[PDB]
Amino acid sequence: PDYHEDIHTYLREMEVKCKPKVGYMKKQPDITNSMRAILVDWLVEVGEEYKLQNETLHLAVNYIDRFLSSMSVLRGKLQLVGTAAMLLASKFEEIYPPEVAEFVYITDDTYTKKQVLRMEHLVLKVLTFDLAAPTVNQFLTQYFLHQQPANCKVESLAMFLGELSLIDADPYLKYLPSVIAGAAFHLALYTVTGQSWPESLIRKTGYTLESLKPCLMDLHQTYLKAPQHAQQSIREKYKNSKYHGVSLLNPPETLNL
Amino acid sequence: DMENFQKVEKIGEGTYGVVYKARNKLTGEVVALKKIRLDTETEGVPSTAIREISLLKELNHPNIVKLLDVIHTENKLYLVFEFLHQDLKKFMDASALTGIPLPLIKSYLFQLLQGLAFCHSHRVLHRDLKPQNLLINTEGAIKLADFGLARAFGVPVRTYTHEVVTLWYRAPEILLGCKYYSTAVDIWSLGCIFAEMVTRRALFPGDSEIDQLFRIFRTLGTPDEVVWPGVTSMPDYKPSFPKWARQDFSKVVPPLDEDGRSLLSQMLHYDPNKRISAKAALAHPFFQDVTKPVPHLRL
Ligand SMILES: CNC(=O)c1nn(C)c2c1ccc1cnc(NC3CCN(S(C)(=O)=O)CC3)nc12
Repeated sequence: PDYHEDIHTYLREMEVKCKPKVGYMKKQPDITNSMRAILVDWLVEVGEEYKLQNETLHLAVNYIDRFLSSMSVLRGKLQLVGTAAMLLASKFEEIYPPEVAEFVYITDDTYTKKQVLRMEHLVLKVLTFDLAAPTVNQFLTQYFLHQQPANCKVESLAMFLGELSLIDADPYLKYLPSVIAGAAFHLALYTVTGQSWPESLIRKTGYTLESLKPCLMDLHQTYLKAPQHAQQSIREKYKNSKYHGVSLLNPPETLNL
Repeated sequence: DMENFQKVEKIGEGTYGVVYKARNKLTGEVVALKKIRLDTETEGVPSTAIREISLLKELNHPNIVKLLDVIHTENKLYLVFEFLHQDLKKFMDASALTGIPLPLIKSYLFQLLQGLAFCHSHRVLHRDLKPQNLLINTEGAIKLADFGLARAFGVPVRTYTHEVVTLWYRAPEILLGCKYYSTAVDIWSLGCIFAEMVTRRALFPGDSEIDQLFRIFRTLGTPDEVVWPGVTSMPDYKPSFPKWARQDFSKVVPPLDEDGRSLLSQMLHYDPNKRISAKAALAHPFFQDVTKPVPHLRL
């Protein structure tokens, strides 16, 4: 709009504050990056079953990561956390969220309605009701306006890469949303059209191909290996025709950096 | 903790719950205490509360009601707000005889645009701007309240298949059924409230979606592809719409000078892309001489 720049600046401010402890997992006695990846991959499925927005998925992971940043959680309860996170993200983001009953259903009656609402209370307390966090998604949406010709395969592919980034706390927990979005938008744009991170976005964000390079190196690595990843729900989702089957596209053999 | 408030009187009721005026027994502070009852087995914390709380504590501003505290017990959720004396609906009603002084209208519309410009710059749509959701104190201040319908739009906000904004203040784009909200629908509402303060009467008191659309058409003229590129392609637009002509604005709002009319016509612009922004409205000449009168409030 007329606030496009005011909001980007504010998102950039906020993403630094709504940031989770990059090393929380080492301090966590009983769970594991692999358990978390299994969890996030499950949340993607749930999102497909109940037809939730991508933004909801991103917010939920933000919530889970901030929450695990200050609370020890055992294996058997990690899914209860993730379920309450998804529920909260839905209330915040969806036009109307599934009711609690439906989140208890897809945990397979491992947990109770009562437990999930109890956990909702606790997550709200721990996050002090601060739910409007910036996400890769929000930054990708800003960046998309700066396509001279808008290209739908590029948008889907960028979304795909951003979402893959949610699976692996290492490395991505150490990058900011605006930066991951940068790498994701460049890599997608380069893969589909051959174009590169555009000048206008350099001006908008102050990010240069040079500064994205580290995150861009990781994202390319992830992209190349995605078919070998134990977690496959994102690749499956992104062969849908609503995403132009982009996850079947071949990743570039080399960037040109 | 909840022991330290004394309830003084009910000041609000709704689907949402109740609001009491209350007194902090220890500090003496006077507060507006909203009580929500929780469904502890099948609902949890309601979505409007999730959104009101988390958005409202990002928006610290003098023209946006201040959320002072949240108390979350087993079954009750309390929101503690700053207390204001009166909403703008009851003041507009109390002032139907004498009218609201133009100096005061300018003050309020200046303030409201400040609170609104602040929301939009922090990617928040209010989406329910209407007279009784705006609050006034005795020192001449007015603040945006009731953010139950507010949304963050860092990602675009999709339009409720079954509408949202109370009908009289609802914007053409929504009635014609566009896919997304924008900041412009908040401006529209504010234009209507503006006019309504000037004329003592609701600008577009429609009886139904379609009657609303037409009352608008009869005052602003029926939009075509020149005045609004794309109207004729919108889902709920029909080519079988009667062509009305644009009413002259000195008849629509007489009491206004050349500046007041200019601003209002920019807030009521058909194409949302062209409808004046709140940041820009504040730069308008109309506000060059603005001041801060104090209302005479009949409590
Ligand atoms: C969802 N609802 C809300 O969020 C809400 N509803 N009300 C009535 C108020 C809200 C928020 C803080 C408030 C702070 N002060 C006041 N004061 C009252 C409003 C105006 N009048 S009145 C009825 O005489 O015009 C009495 C005092 N009301 C507040």
